Parts: sequence; C-alpha cells; structure tokens
Amino acid sequence: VFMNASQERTTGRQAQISNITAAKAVADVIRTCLGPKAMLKMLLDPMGGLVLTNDGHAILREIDVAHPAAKSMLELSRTQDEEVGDGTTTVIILAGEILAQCAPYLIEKNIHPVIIIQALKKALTDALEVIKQVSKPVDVENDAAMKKLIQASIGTKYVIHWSEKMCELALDAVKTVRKDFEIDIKRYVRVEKIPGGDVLDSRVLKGVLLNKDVVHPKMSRHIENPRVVLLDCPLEYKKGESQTNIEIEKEEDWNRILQIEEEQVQLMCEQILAVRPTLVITEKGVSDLAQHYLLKGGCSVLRRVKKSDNNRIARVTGATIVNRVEDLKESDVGTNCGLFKVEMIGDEYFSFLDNCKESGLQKACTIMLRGGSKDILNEIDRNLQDAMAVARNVMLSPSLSPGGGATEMAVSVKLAEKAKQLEGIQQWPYQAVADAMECIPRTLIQNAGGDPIRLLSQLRAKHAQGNFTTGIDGDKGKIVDMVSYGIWEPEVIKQQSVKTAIESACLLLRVDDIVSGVRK
Amino acid sequence: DIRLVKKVGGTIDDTEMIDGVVLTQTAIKSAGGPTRKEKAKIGLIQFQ
Amino acid sequence: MSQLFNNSRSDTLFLGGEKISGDDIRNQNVLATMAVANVVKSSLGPVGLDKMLVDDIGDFTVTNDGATILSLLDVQHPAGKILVELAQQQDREIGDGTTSVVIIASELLKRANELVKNKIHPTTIITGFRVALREAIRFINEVLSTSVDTLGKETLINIAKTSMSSKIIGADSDFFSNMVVDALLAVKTQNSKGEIKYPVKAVNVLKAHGKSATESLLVPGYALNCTVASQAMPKRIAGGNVKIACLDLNLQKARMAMGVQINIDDPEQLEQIRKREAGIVLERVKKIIDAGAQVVLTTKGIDDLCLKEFVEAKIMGVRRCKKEDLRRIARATGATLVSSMSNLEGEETFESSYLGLCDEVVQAKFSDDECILIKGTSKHSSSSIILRGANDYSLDEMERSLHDSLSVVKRTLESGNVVPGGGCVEAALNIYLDNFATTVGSREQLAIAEFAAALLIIPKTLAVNAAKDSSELVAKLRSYHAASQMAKPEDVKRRSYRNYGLDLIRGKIVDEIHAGVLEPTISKVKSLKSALEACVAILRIDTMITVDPE
Ligand SMILES: Nc1ncnc2c1ncn2[C@@H]1O[C@H](COP(=O)(O)OP(=O)(O)O)[C@@H](O)[C@H]1O
Ligand SMILES: Nc1ncnc2c1ncn2[C@@H]1O[C@H](COP(=O)(O)OP(=O)(O)O)[C@@H](O)[C@H]1O
Ligand SMILES: [Mg+2]
Ligand SMILES: [Mg+2]
Repeated sequence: VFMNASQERTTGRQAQISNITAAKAVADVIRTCLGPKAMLKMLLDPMGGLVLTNDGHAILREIDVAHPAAKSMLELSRTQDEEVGDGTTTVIILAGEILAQCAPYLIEKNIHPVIIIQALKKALTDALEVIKQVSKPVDVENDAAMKKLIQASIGTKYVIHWSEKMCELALDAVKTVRKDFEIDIKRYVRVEKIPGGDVLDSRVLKGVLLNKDVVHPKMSRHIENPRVVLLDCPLEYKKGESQTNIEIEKEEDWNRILQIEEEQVQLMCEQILAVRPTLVITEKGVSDLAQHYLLKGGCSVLRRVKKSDNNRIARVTGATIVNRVEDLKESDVGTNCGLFKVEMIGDEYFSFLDNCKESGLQKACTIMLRGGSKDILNEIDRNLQDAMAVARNVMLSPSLSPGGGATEMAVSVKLAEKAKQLEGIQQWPYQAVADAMECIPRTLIQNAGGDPIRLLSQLRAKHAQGNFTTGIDGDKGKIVDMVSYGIWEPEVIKQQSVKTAIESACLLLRVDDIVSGVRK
Repeated sequence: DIRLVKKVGGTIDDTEMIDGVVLTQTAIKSAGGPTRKEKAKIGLIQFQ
Repeated sequence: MSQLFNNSRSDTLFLGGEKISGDDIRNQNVLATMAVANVVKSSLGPVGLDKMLVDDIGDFTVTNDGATILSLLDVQHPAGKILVELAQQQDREIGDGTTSVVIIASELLKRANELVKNKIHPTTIITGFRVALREAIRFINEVLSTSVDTLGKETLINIAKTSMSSKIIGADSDFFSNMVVDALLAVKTQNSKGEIKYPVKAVNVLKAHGKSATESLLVPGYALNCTVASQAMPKRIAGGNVKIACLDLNLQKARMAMGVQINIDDPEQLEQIRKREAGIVLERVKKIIDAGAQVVLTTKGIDDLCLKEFVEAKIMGVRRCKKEDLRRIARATGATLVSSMSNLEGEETFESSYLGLCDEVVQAKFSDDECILIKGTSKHSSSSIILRGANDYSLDEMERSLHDSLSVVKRTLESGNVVPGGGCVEAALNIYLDNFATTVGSREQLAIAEFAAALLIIPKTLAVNAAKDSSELVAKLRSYHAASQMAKPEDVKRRSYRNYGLDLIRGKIVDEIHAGVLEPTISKVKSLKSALEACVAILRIDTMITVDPE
C-alpha cells in the first residue's frame, strides 16, 4: 500500500455528477419550505430536543450531512442569515438548481468548467443591473409602508394570523435600537420568552426583564423613580490574589480579623450610600451581611447578573458600569427609570424596569412573547428575527425590489434576450442561468396546486408587455402584479440570493477528484 | 574544532565557508532588539 | 507493477522488515512517484481542476495549491516524503512553481528509471542532467526581458494575473490585480542600508462571507481582528492624529512573585495591602490616560477593573491579539512596542513618543464579525484585504490564492528581469538541449536528450486538462521554437517567433506579451535545482531497508 489514499477513487465526469446529485438533494428537502403555503419540517437532534420550522436555515443546520460537496450547501445557510437573515431557503433552492440547470453539460457537450464560470461571472453582473432597474425606492419614514414590508417574511410563517400585531412589535424594536448611518445590531435585542399566555397580550417593553426576585422582604418592589447603579465587584469579602496568612500572637487579634470583615464590607456600603441608589445590581454574588447596611439606606440588592445583561441595563437607564466602589460618582448613576415592579408567575419571578422614554447612546429594549408552549415560543422568535431583519435592509438600502418571484423571473427574461445576441461559445452557459432563475417562481405554483406549464407561459408573456411587477400569487395561484398585491421585499435580500448562489456554484464546478478519510 | 551547521532548505551550491564564528542559536526579538550590530564586542554570559 | 513479491532468503537475515534490492526498488520509487504526481497533474494550469480531501471529522479542504494537497497527504513510502517536502520547500522560498516542480521531478524519475534499464550508469545519467542544467540556466539568462516603455503598474498587474489563474480568483483576477500590487507597495520598507525588502504575510487577510468577491474592499491601512473589551466604548474615533498605544502589559489583578510569602501580625494591615494590589496597576494606567491616548492596544487580557477608567476617559480598550500583528501597527503609526514599561531612571514614567499617529481608528462590522480598521497611518503606510465569498471553505482557498499572488509580485520587484510563461520556457529549453550534447555525444548524449524531453511534461499536461488536442499544440511549439534557434542577430524576423505559444483558453498560438501572462525569473531558477536534488537522491538508491518499529 501507499500513504493514506485510494480505496475507490472517483475520477472523470462521475465525480462532478456526484457533486451535482448530492447538492441537488439538499434543495429537494426544503423544496416544500418555499412559499406562503409551505409546510413544516420536524427535526430530531441527538440531544433529545425538537426543532420544527419551515426556515431552511434551521433545517439544514441541525441535519448532519456527510458528503464533501453536499456540506458546502449547508454552509450557504449561515451566509444569508449572518449577513441579512432573510432568504435562507431561497438561496439553497436557487444554488441547488443553478448547479443542475447551468451544468447538465460535460455529461453531453463536454464543456470545460472554467468556460462556464466565465459566463457565470458575466451573468452575475447583468443580473444585478436588472434588479436595480426593477427596484422602486420607498420612503423609510412612512410607518404604513414599513408595516407592509415586514409582513413579506411573515406571509410564509405561522404568525401571519398575528401579522397585524407582529408588525407593531418588529417596527418598534428596530426603531429603538437604531442609532443616528442608522446602524443597528441584534445583540442588544433580547430574545427572552415567557411560557404560556396570549399572543395578543405580548408587547415590546423598554428595559431589561430580570428573572430574579428581590433579595430581602423589606426591599421595595414598587419604586416611582428607580436609580440603578451597576457594580461588577462582589459585595462579599475579597480574599485577594495572595494569601494573607495572619500570624496571631495574642487572642485579641483573631477577633479583630472577623471584626474588620464586617467593617470592611460596611466601608464599601457607606460609599454606595453617597449616591443613595434605589436599586443596586451586582454582577457577582452578594453576602447577607452587605444587604443590611444597604437596606438601611434604601438600596436594593439583587442576585448575581450575567455580563450580557449588564450591558443592556446601562443603555436603558444611561448608567455607567462602575467596578470600583470608591470611584463611584453621581454622574455614573442611572436615572429616568419609569417603573420597577415584580409580577408573580409560577415558573419564576420577573422584575420589570421601565424607561421614561425622554441624541446619545442607542436605547435597549426587550421583547416579551406569550405563546402556547415552549416550542411555539422558539418558532415565533425565529420569525421575529426574520421579520426584524427586513427593516434593517430598507434603512441602509432604501431601494425596494419586487417580490413574489418577480425578481427572479425578471432576470430570466433579460438573460434570454441577451443569450441570442451574445452568441459565441458562452451562449449555452449564459442561457442556462435563466432556466435556473425561473425555478423559484415555479416552486410557488407547485406548492399552491396549480399548473406550472400554463401559468409560467403567461407570466413570461405578460412580463414584457404588462410591467416588471407581474408575479405569481401565493394563495390563489393566479397572475397578479406586485403593485396591487401590496407586498414587497428589499433589494439586499435579492442581491444576496443571486451572488451567494452563483459564487458557490463556481466552487463545485472546479472539483476534479474526491478522496475521503485522508487523515486528521 | 571544525563546526558544521545544518539549515533546512536551500541548495547544495549555497554551501560556503564563513570567515568567522557562525551562531546556530537565534536572537529573542520579543522586546524589539536590534538584530544587526556593526563593530560590536561580543560577550559571553555564564550567569543568569 | 510489482508482482509475486520477493522470496525471503534464510541465508540473509536482518532484524525488522525484509530487505528488497535490485530493480524492484526503482520500480517502487517511480510507482510511489506517479502516485503523488497524478494528483497534481489535473490541478495544473488555468484549465486545471483542484481536488477535495476529507479530514474524517466531516470537514474538508478545497485548494488548488499543490503544497497544501501534498502536506495533507502523509506518505509512508520513504522516497515519497521527498516530493512532499519538496512542495513545502517550494512555496516557502520562491512561493510559486509548486505544482510544476512536483511534475518536473516526477518525469525526471520516470525517464531516468527507463535509462537505468538501458544499462547506462545512474551517475552518468546524473552527470547528463547536471551538465544540461548548467547550460539551461545560461539560456534562461539570454531570454530575460527587462521591463521598458511600460505605462504605470501594468508590468506588475499583468504578472500578478498569472498566479491568480488556475485558482478560484482567476475569474475575478481583473479586479484583484490592483489590490495585490498596491498591497506590497504600501508595506515597502528599507533595510541592508538601501536595499528594498518586503514583509511576508504583513497584509492582513480577514474572512467575512457575504455579498460578492468582486466587492471586496481594499483598506488603505492595516486591519486587526479583535473584539472590543467593553461594549460601552466608542466604536468610531472622530478627528485626526489619533494616538495608538501598543502595550505588552496586561491590566489585571495580579499575584505577587511566588517567592514571596506575606505574614502579618496585625489585622489592621489587611486593608492597605489588599488595596495596594490593585493600586500598583493604577499607577501605570493613570499616566497613559493623562497622555491623551485614544486607542490602547494590549497583548494580554484586561480585567474589568481597569476597563472602568477607559469608559470615563472615552478610551477604547483592546484584549489579546497576535504578537506579530501588534508589531506592524506600532511601526506604521510611529509607536514603539513596549514589552515591559520602564525608564533609564529608577522612577516610572511615560513618554509621548510611545504613542502612534494615524488619521482615524474605526471598528466596522462585517457580517456578524467585528474588526478594527486603521486608515491613514503616519510613519509608514500599510494595507489589508478582506476576502468575501459564498462559504468559509471558499475563503480558505482565496487565502492561499492571495498568499501565492503576494509571493510572485514580491520576487518581481527584486529582479527586474522576467520570462514569458505558459509553457514557453519549457518548450524553449527542449530545442536548446536538442542541439546540445550533439558535440560531446558518446554515452552522455542519451541521458541529456531525455532531460530535454522531460521538460515537455509541463506543456503537454496543460493541454490535457483543457479537453483539447495536445498533439496539435505541441507540434506547433516545436515548429516555431526549433527553426529560430540558429538566427543571426541582424535582418530581424526570426527570433520574433519562439517567444510565445500554448494559450489554453483559445487553443491558438498567440503572443504572451500582448496577452499579459508572465512569470518572474526567480520562479524558474531553483525550481530545476530543487527538482534535480529530489531526482538525484531517489535515483542513487539501489536498496531500501525497512526496520520494524519497537
Ligand atoms: N405570499 C407570497 N406569494 C408569492 N410569493 C411569495 C409570498 N411570500 C414570499 N414569496 C416569495 O418567496 C421567497 C422567499 O420568501 P420567504 O419564504 O419569506 O423567505 P424564506 O424562503 O427564506 O423563508 C421570496 O423571494 C418571495 O418572492
Ligand atoms: N493565464 C495563463 N495563460 C497561460 N499560461 C498560464 C496562465 N496562468 C498560468 N500559466 C502557466 O501555468 C504554469 C503554472 O501556473 P500555476 O498553476 O498558477 O502555478 P503552480 O504550478 O505553482 O500552481 C506557469 O508556469 C504559467 O506559465
Ligand atoms: Mg422569508
Ligand atoms: Mg501558481
């Protein structure tokens, strides 16, 4: 034998055929996950949980696929999520069809892959210009226009029944995090969920929701104007980096050691009382001795807090995190807190911090959600992340692309017209791109139960004469225009679908041979 | 007395004789010390 | 090609594995050579295609570089490790010709092994290769072309596109050409009293998958990959002359030296000793904040104790980063890297000369990753390239695709003489060695004639991966080159040929000067020398002896 190698080496055209067949099977599973009528997929993890969603991102993430080429399709799910967050299912279906539709050849024509890649680069450039021409800008300051825009990703989800309520939650969450360009991030958006309740009763509340009850019974659970001060240091007695190792010669020295530990913690409590904070939040644990001198002055003690929640509390009340108690000043004390209350729920306690709402640092807010179970909460949370991500594209990119499969079909018509004018050896790879673009609107017909032969034939004819906004209706499976359909989608979602799908197809076409299990 | 220092890479034609002592060990550079000293007195430290 | 194995003789006994001698060793050496050779044959040339290797954990690697492919292959054959380490030696020194040196050295072993069966002695075969190589190097010096009458950077732009070919960036090589040329010119420094040298890897490669590869932005300055210590710090610094502090000193609660044991006879001393432990660190950070430093770089982690003063003073804190990355930041901005803070006097102090200077320091978020972009450096310019792709596996290939392009341009500005690529040199060295050895003749003529045909494996392999007719292109390369070797340097015409050929895209013979494909003369030399030593070492081995492990 030689090295680590051989076994059965797949060479020739069958190595690329195995790459096309395996990657095509990735889009066939979520093929029914596209459209407003899309079904759901229940996943079984090795940990014992359950994941039920129609989003191709969460479906392809938990599924373990062992194959050199097929795993590259799994990586495309996080490309759409991390950059945008909407259109993850469209990219996988498009990229899966491009590899099959743009390269049936080399099984027949024996065309070299790089020759096809050179046509894919020119087809991607022309596809971007077509999307820019069919995109009509929309005002970002219109609240009525943003509500119908968020409902785009909602129409394919289960929250479409609450869409009227859901657009209220997604618009106020993005506008609050937006800081004046207008850069926002979801790290400050809280995904915390409340089990049980009514979805209509769920609302976005400013502030941070804590799961911890007040430590002492005499701590006031109702405060008109709370004053919050954040402390990273624990209120307990610090042992120090090096051992103290006190040598006690006389019996009176040992009692002084335990007496200072009471006075040393008391010294840190007296410095806190200088700013008389109503609510004191400590990142680490707190001793039962430190809470007494804080209760005498009116300070409130809480359980240890994670580092992630300390950053959101400082944004709401404007407080500054103060580690050193001696350096604590009135300038770093948080103010303008609306209400402090604690409500009883059987699972856990909940502490509410309300903002007085009245440029500076961006405000933080939490989204309360009342579902029917624990798994329903995780489904709506994934729906909110997809719905709120739509509002981030329109603010950075006011351009608005056509939806309902009109973007992909508009490109397929322009590619077919330039395919005959280009001629050359690249006409076949260039024209084959248009055949892969019409598969996305074709899926909308197969899920609706209509005839894709007669509908797509009239869709291409009415596209040139009628307008560029003509598309497939999801519910009725008919030919309608996106102007009267009332739903649109940002251009960033369509641009990421065309770029990621084509750039990934060029990687799989360059594969010659495949060797498995070389070494680790 | 003859010291033959081995260095990975290169070609056999690059082998040549040096007119002075070749130091196999390399400098520290962690503190950003000069790697080239012209007209310097090389010392030897047996202590630490 | 070895059958029946070998009969173990009882009169010949050695501990460990059996000893095989004769022609079986040289037959297994070529068999092990063709095993690693056939892997890099399909990956050579713009029409070539790379291969995939599974790591058994589910992760794979897609790269066109022959060095990484051979590095991932662990060869148990003793002579097979030579070609594996030959690729690691090729990209480390020159940085180009990695796939070619493996294929050239493979054909040298295949033809020489057929000559050993011809009864000519291997040392005579080796003598024929070394004498032919000495004259082949002299022919390379005759075909050198110095750049003249060129407009702008087009000389370096056309050469950089050659290394970009055969790789995923070849289609985008038009846009990436200006990024690579401008990257190595910004890191330009001076050493050896007037000699110009360039650092390797100095250009930071950041991986953020999204948008398209053609939209990759070229930052006019260095970019560092790190996460901010405190989220309350400003991510954008407004105003010019931003002061950057490069420090190797962490700010943390620290234990006193292990050779110290604290013993106190009074409880009253516990308050001052515990407070002084954090107070010693305060003396170092206080003098830095008072100097007006906007950005403070630190090699080691910083506890939240000292991150409080950075928020009040509006100073951006930094945590653990690569040690080699912080060196080029201080050199570009003018700062001095401080391993340990000290002064010549016995008292601690901080000088303003240790602070850097730049136009601005901003933190941009690419996808879900956040990195710091430092633009407009003062003392020395810098550059960085953020690669964008569909998935992280394509970004892993674009890194090696970008690293190989930096090595070709690096060797271009060191020697102004360049040679045309695309199988032009391999076709020119064939005819030059055909007329050679005709004067000496005798026995050495056969070994030298096979060395000339051994270089033909490179131009012939390029035509196979293009699904075209190789015999049509090879017959043309021999037609234009052969008749023009005898030309006399007047009446012109003549030598105007033989300088071009073997275009894989159009399958026609076109001028490489108008096409733009060129290769540095450094990549051609030392490639045949390293391939010769790999051929001589394997050819001289009559018997392989394997000892069983204990
Ligand atoms: N009600 C609808 N009718 C027709 N097409 C729709 C409808 N809703 C969404 N689409 C199309 O489905 C594509 C994907 O939308 P969506 O399902 O919200 O995202 P994802 O596929 O990532 O879940 C969009 O490009 C859009 O054109
Ligand atoms: N665009 C091109 N046209 C013609 N020949 C090329 C082109 N690009 C590279 N070559 C030739 O292919 C050979 C190998 O190039 P490449 O595969 O990029 O490097 P390596 O062999 O080190 O991987 C070079 O000697 C060069 O002459
Ligand atoms: Mg959606
Ligand atoms: Mg190369």
